[PDB]
Amino acid sequence: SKPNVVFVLGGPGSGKGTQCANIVRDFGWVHLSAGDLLRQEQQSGSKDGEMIATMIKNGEIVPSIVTVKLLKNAIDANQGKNFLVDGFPRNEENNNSWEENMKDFVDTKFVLFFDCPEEVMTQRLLKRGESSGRSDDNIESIKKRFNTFNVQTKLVIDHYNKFDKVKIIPANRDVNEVYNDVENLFKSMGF
Ligand SMILES: Nc1ncnc2c1ncn2[C@@H]1O[C@H](COP(=O)(O)OP(=O)(O)O)[C@@H](O)[C@H]1O
Ligand SMILES: Nc1ccn([C@@H]2O[C@H](COP(=O)(O)O)[C@@H](O)[C@H]2O)c(=O)n1
Ligand SMILES: [Mg+2]
Repeated sequence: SKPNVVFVLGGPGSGKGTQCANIVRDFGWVHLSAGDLLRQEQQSGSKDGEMIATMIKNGEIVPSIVTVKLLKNAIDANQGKNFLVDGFPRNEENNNSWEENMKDFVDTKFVLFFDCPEEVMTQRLLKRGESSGRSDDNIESIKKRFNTFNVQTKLVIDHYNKFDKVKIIPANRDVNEVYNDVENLFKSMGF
């Protein structure tokens, strides 16, 4: 059987990583955060390491050739699992590179979009920046991430939305109120 994939999209700090951990716990899917995979590769001392570092700091999207490879390696090592790919696709290139490399290998079911206001994401991110130790949790990078989201990623969401493949969860609530709807959706989808 081909894996099922759900793209988990949303703004910076909309809660994609938080809710994905809940889904892993209750449904046993594998959580692939693209942001985490890219950081990991950078921590590993690769060729692409100093490039990844600069782009993350400035809220730019890394070349897909790096990201899709990192996702494919993890997916190929976990035969028989379903996948939450978190924070991807974030632009058209991301999307095209996915469909070029993955389309006959997986079943991408829907985009789960966490909708949250910028003001709330900014606050969540400054708070997370006190302990995360991420290079992009400050208020310079945060605002760069917002622009990239607005200019590149919103187009991807509306592209899936015309094929009816976006589910929207409003994310400006308690973490458990948000998870209740997420759990209900995954149950209603037969997972
Ligand atoms: N519903 C929520 N309400 C308040 N804090 C939240 C909520 N969801 C997540 N957080 C906090 O917001 C920050 C961003 O969450 P995270 O899941 O890491 O975001 P993302 O992966 O979308 O960038 C974290 O510190 C997290 O603990
Ligand atoms: N598809 C993706 C996902 C993450 N990223 C990079 O990783 C950064 C951190 O993303 P996360 O917030 O998802 O960890 C993004 O702002 C971006 O610089 C990327 O370049 N391509
Ligand atoms: Mg995250």
